[PDB]
Amino acid sequence: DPDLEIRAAFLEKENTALRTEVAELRKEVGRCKNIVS
Amino acid sequence: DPDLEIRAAFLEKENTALRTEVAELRKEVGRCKNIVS
Repeated sequence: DPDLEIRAAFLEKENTALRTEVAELRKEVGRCKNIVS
Repeated sequence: DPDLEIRAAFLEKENTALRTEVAELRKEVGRCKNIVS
């Protein structure tokens, strides 16, 4: 019964945070991929 | 009106998929961080 209205909202905030973390990590790997070639 | 039951579920699948992408990305960075030191 954990209020979907909330649950979903929570998931949204998590997801956006995640998509972000992935952004920064890709950037990081880009720099690494560059260092290598 | 986009059925929260659904929307939440969808977000969960997305979220897990993301957590995963982040996993692999971390691993990739570790390999890089190692190559550097």
